[PDB]
Amino acid sequence: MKSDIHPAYEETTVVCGCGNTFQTRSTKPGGRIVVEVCSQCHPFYTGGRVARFEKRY
Amino acid sequence: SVSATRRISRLRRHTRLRKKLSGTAERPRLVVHRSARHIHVQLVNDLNGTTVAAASSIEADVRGVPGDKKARSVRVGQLIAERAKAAGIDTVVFDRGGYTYGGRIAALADAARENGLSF
Amino acid sequence: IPVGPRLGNVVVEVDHLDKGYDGRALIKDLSFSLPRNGIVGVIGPNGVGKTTLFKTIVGLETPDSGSVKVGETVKLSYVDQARAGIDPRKTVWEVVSDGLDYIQVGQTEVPSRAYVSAFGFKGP
Amino acid sequence: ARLVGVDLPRDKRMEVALTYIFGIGRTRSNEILAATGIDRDLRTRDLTEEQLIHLRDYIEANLKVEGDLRREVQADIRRKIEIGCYQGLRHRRGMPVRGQRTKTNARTRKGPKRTI
Amino acid sequence: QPRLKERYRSEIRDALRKQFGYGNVMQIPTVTKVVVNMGVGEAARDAKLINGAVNDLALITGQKPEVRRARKSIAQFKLREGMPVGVRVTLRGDRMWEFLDRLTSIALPRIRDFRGLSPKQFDGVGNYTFGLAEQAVFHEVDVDKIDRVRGMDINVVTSAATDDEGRALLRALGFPFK
RNA sequence: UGCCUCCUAAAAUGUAACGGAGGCGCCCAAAGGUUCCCUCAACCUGGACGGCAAUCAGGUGGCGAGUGUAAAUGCACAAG
RNA sequence: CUUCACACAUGCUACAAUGGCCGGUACAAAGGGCUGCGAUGCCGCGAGGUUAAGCGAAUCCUUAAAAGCCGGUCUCAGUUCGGAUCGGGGUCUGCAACUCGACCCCGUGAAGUCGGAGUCGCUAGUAAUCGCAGAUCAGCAACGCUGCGGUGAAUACGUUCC
Ligand SMILES: Nc1ncnc2c1ncn2[C@@H]1O[C@H](COP(=O)(O)OP(=O)(O)O)[C@@H](O)[C@H]1O
Ligand SMILES: [Mg+2]
Ligand SMILES: [Mg+2]
Ligand SMILES: [Mg+2]
Ligand SMILES: [Mg+2]
Ligand SMILES: [Mg+2]
Ligand SMILES: [Mg+2]
Ligand SMILES: [Mg+2]
Ligand SMILES: [Mg+2]
Ligand SMILES: [Mg+2]
Ligand SMILES: [Mg+2]
Ligand SMILES: [Mg+2]
Ligand SMILES: [Mg+2]
Ligand SMILES: [Mg+2]
Ligand SMILES: [Zn+2]
Repeated sequence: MKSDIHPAYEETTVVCGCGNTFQTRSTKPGGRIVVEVCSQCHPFYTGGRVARFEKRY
Repeated sequence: SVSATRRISRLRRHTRLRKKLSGTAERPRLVVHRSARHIHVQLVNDLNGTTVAAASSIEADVRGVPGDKKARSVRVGQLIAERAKAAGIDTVVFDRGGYTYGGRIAALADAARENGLSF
Repeated sequence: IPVGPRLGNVVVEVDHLDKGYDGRALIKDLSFSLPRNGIVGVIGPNGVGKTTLFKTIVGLETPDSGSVKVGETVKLSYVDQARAGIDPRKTVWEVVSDGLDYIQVGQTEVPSRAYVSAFGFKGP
Repeated sequence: ARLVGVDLPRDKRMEVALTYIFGIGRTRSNEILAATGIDRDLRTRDLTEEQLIHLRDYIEANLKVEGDLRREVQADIRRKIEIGCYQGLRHRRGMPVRGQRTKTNARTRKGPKRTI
Repeated sequence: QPRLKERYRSEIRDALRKQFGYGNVMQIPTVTKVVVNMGVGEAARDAKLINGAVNDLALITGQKPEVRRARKSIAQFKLREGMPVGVRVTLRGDRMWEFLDRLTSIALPRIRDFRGLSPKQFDGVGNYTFGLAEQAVFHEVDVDKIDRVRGMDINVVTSAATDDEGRALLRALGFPFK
């Protein structure tokens, strides 16, 4: 059954806006998946009432 | 685990085909045992539990046969065919051993039908 | 007929439609707009281009020149002349349903055998 | 085009299309399109990937949008309830907080008519 | 040769002999399968999951899924037995390592208002399971050519014997915890 | 009022009463024939919508599930 | 006296394209002002803050009238319609704004797609729409009331019927 029922899964290059890029295998036609946020240019991957009375006065 | 799963699953497949296939003194039973490196085979006579002939891929004649593992299954299939006829056997029943008939075992079985045994 | 959601001020707009298949042209330079809350009748002889006029509206054709414009509110329902949806070797129940008990008839869940028995197909 | 997690609707002018972000209305969207040089009368389908970097960081340095704004609105409501102020008792019952009239109106903090 | 698999047996494989004192190299944990399913409960009505719940997991994971049927009938859920209610795909081998790279590198930080994943979602043996939002995050499906939005949940099954033995393995692969 | 299962029925078979409980006047073109393959329910732990209970993942589980249909005798070697 | 499961009444703003928003540009009348009216100048995104010219006023301030006109954009959508509710930060008057003030800025963006039985006003500078001023007043819940002008209609066969 591992013949002509599964979709196209060929090699693919992914670039990011930061400049990081790598090469995996995906289903996107043309091998041109382009992201705008990745595992290095995202946050969390890289980092009272009394004090407001004093700021008023 | 998977090694403990495979032993329990193939000796349950082996018991299922054993309910209906037993084999007697004049028609013995050819029992295959297929590992990853070799295959063993013996004729068992299930009335007193007595092997009358046996052949294996671990002896020196089958070990020095060139080719893949199917060609060494053909060679051990020719040995127990010509050892059954030295004890007065010419018809047997074929025990799959729980495996699937095809590949190395069907190459053992078809190489024993060409050389005298009539199953 | 089940009632549907609220219909806007723009139902279907057709602006300068041209349609054909060969040198024979069927529809040429047609401009109209379907009203809200009315019954519209399409009149003509055979082989003149009436089912092709629907199949550009439902999105199963492609116009030659001019565009078909629907609008954001319209959910479209389309019965067909050829009865292409119904297959012969399948029972009258499990074509309406698909072996399912309850179906969607538009934001409500009526039972399927209660739905087909509302269309006369009752009992066995 | 995704900007902060909001997925702007196509064919809409950038003056108004940024107001679909929870946290930006009409006046703040006039200064997003001032500090980044993008003109007001530009459709969002022509939005350049080089342009979209310039306004995915002016917001994250100077504004407060989805998630960490909506968790400030519901936390300031949360501050008033357990300290037991007058607006906190007034939030727990669904009645208006800013001294409104409750005799013939306030059908927004309440539902429709119950009709005893 | 996928990059997450070769990075596994280059320094992740060796580092777990220091954090845990194994006496044999066969004891070192390894992720064996990643199981993804939708679980489309709104398929007991309207019978539309072939167009919508199969055409998207084929694009996300690489191979076509299996339609799962209901084991027993429930009257409160408007359900029968043998009714299509779930859609599952299993990822093994080298397509597992490419999915775990493509999930953690470019997919998982596209969750709207993402802040991490919780490290308390182990079953007791070392098998993690989280869930996602909709037919967003993966780029392979597009937002324009789809029906109603629907989410999923993803199992990760390891050979680890206990919880933190699988927590140290998925921290090294690139799951963000907190 | 005929048929089918149990108890009464006294450890073979059979056994009455206007004694005690229940089924039948069908259904299935696969729910038949054969060859191969699989183990259930319930409970517990983790999981987007999802709840006691839909689908997933892992532990535990030797028959408490299941048998088109009443009951008894069978069936996990499966007759599921 | 301001409460709130509800009910009636008088209004205001809307449900949009004879419209919304942005930029430019014309035209009033009648009033009020020393415990006041604040021109100009600077500061503030704005409410306003400060400096202070002139004036018991046909002199000075109030004073930018708004609809209108010209051009640009939005293209029929619960919206660039609508501005309720709520979160934050402010100005002002006043001993004091929590119960319980008005105004401003930012964010939020509810109902509503012209309204059932029934029912109301209006015959000409009228109705319909648009602003401005006054009285009470420290401030103001002013959308009310008393006034003022701008633009400016449609019909009246007739007394059968209420
Ligand atoms: N796929 C096609 N290719 C070429 N010609 C077609 C096709 N379908 C229909 N036609 C032609 O279009 C003409 C008009 O058909 P039409 O009037 O739309 O059918 P109906 O009478 O059902 O409305 C017919 O004469 C037919 O020959
Ligand atoms: Mg026709
Ligand atoms: Mg007896
Ligand atoms: Mg007896
Ligand atoms: Mg069969
Ligand atoms: Mg069976
Ligand atoms: Mg009073
Ligand atoms: Mg507006
Ligand atoms: Mg200034
Ligand atoms: Mg104009
Ligand atoms: Mg509504
Ligand atoms: Mg409208
Ligand atoms: Mg009169
Ligand atoms: Mg006053
Ligand atoms: Zn990056």
